[PDB]
Amino acid sequence: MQLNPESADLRALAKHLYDSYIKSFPLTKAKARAILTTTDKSPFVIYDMNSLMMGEDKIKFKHITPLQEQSKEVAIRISQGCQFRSVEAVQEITEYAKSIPGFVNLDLNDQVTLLKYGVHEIIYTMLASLMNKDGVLISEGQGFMTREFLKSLRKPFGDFMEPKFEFAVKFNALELDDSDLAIFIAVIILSGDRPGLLNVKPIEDIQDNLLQALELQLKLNHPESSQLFAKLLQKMTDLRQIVTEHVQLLQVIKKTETDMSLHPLLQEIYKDLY
Amino acid sequence: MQLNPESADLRALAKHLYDSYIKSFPLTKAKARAILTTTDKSPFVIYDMNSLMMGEDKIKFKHITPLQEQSKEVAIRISQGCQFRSVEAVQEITEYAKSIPGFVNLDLNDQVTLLKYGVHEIIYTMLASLMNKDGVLISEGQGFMTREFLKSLRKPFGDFMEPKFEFAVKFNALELDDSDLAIFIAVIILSGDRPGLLNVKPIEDIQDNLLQALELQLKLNHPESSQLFAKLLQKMTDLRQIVTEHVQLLQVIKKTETDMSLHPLLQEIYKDLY
Ligand SMILES: CN(CCOc1ccc(C[C@H](Nc2ccccc2C(=O)c2ccccc2)C(=O)O)cc1)c1ccccn1
Ligand SMILES: CN(CCOc1ccc(C[C@H](Nc2ccccc2C(=O)c2ccccc2)C(=O)O)cc1)c1ccccn1
Repeated sequence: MQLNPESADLRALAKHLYDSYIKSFPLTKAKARAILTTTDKSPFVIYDMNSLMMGEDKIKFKHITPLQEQSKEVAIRISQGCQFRSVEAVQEITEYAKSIPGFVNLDLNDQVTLLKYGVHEIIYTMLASLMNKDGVLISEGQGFMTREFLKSLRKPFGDFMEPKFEFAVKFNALELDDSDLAIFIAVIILSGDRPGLLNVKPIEDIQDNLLQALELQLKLNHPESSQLFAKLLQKMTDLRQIVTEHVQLLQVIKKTETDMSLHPLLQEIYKDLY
Repeated sequence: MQLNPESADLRALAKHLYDSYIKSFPLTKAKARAILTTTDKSPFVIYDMNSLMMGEDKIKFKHITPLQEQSKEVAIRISQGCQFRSVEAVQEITEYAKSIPGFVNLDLNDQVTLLKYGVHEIIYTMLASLMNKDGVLISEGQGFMTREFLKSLRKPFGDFMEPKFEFAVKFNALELDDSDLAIFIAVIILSGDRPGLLNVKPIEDIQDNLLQALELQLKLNHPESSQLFAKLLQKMTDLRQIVTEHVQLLQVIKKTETDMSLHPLLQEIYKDLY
C-alpha cells in the first residue's frame, strides 16, 4: 500500500465522519470505556430490585403505578427507560447521517428508508460500546445496570437485553474504537438492499467509497488483526437478527401488556418494517 | 502483494475446493451459462400452462390429481419438482462440505448445525448460476422455465421464485465464476453465528482461512472490480432474508394446502430452524 491522493481522500473521509460522530454522540466508546474502568462520571450500580428503587434518579419514567407487583413495576420502569433512550438515540443517528457526504442529496424517500432500517441496527452496535461482561451504562453514564439483573426481570422482560449482551461480548472482542465505528455505522446506513429503496445505485456508490475508507481505517488501526474487515462486515447480519428477535418480543408485550404504547416515533419506525 | 508460501497455500486451498466443487455439483455455472447462450443440452422452454403439460418429461412429479383446476395442478407439479431438486441439492452440498479442510474434524453436532443453516443459503446462491433475466434452468439443464410463468402461478405459489430471481439478477452482476463460488459457498457453511453451535472458535478459525483464500481469489480473478470482496460478503445477509421469506410462504401452504407434506429430509432441516 502507498500514501497517495486516493488514500489521503479516504483518510479525509474517515476524519470527516469521526468529527461528525463526535459532534452527534455525546457518550462515545472512549468515554464509556473510561467510566467502565478514571473519569468525571461515577455511575450508581443497579444490580437488584432494591437498588433499582434506591436510585430512581437515573431511570427516566413517569405515570408510575403504585399498586402493582414489584416485579411488574420494575420491568415497566426499565422498559420506559429504554424507550426514552431509543428516541434520543434515533435523533443522534439521524443528525449523524446528515454529515455522511452525499446522503442528503439522495432522494428523500430513500433517506427515510435507509434510516428507518438503519437506526436500530446502529443503536445495538453502539450499545455494545457501553457494555462489558457485567452490565451496561445508562443515563449518560450516571448509572450502570447489571446483565444478570436485566436477565432476572419478569418473563418476558428478562429476555430483551440478553441477545444484545451476547452480541456485544463478541463484537467488543474486535476492539474497535470510535474512529472505526464512525465509518462502520455509515456503511450500515448506506445499505442498498433495504426494502423499498428507489435508486439503489447512488446508495451503493456511496457505500463502496465508505467500504474503501473502512478497509483502510482497519488496516492502519489494527495491526495483526487478521480478516478484521470481513469479520466486521459479517456483524451486519447479526444486527438484523437482533432486530428481528426484538420486534417479536415487542409484540409479545403488545399482546399481553395493556397500558403500554410505544412512543410515536418508534411506532413510525416499526410500522411496515419488513 | 507477493507470491510467497502463504499465498501459494491459499491458492492450493482454492484449488482443492474448486476440485471438490466440480466433483460434487454436476451442473456448474460454466455449464449452465453455456446452455443459456453452445452445448450438448437443448432445454425445452416452459413458458405457459400448455408447455408445462406438453413437456411433462422434465418435471419430476407423481401422485398426480386428474380432477382439479388446471391452475392448481400446475402449481403442485412445480412445487414437487422444486422439492425433488432441493433434496438432491442437499446431498450435493453435504458431499461438498466433507471436502472443506477441517470440517469433518469439527464436533459432529456442529457439522449438522452448520449444514442445517447453510444448505438453503447455498441452494439459492447456486440457483442464481442457472438463472438469467428470462428464467431458470431445471432438470439438469433439460428444461428452462420462465420467470413470468412462475410469477403467474395461482396465489401464493406465484410468490415463491420471484425473490430468488431478484437476488440472482443482482448477484449475477458480480460476474462470479465457479472458482469464486467454490470458496464463497465454503465461507457460508463455516459461519460461526449459527444458532446452537458448541465450539465457535474452530469454525471461525477455518472461516478466517477461507476468507483469506476468497479475498486472494477475487483479487486475482476480477481486475478493476472495486470492493467485490465486501459486496460479496454482504450477499450473505440477503440469503438469510430469502430463507426467512421462503419459510413463511411454506407455512402459508401448510396452513391452506391439504395433501402436501414436505420430504422428510426437508422437514428435518426446517424443524427448529431459527
Ligand atoms: C438497558 N438500558 C440501556 C438501553 O437499552 C436499550 C435497549 C433497547 C433499545 C431499543 C428500544 N427498546 C424498547 C423500546 C420500547 C420499549 C421497550 C424496549 C426495550 O428495549 C425493553 C423492553 C422490555 C424490557 C427491557 C427493555 C426500541 O425498540 O426502540 C434502546 C435502548 C437501559 C435500562 C434502563 C434505563 C435506560 N437504559
Ligand atoms: C423453479 N425450479 C428450479 C428449482 O427451484 C428451487 C426453488 C426452491 C428450492 C428450495 C425448496 N423449495 C420448495 C420445497 C418444497 C416445496 C416447494 C418448494 C418451492 O420452492 C416452491 C413452492 C411453491 C411454488 C414454487 C416453488 C425448499 O424449501 O427446500 C429448491 C429448488 C424448478 C421448477 C420446476 C421443476 C424443477 N425446478
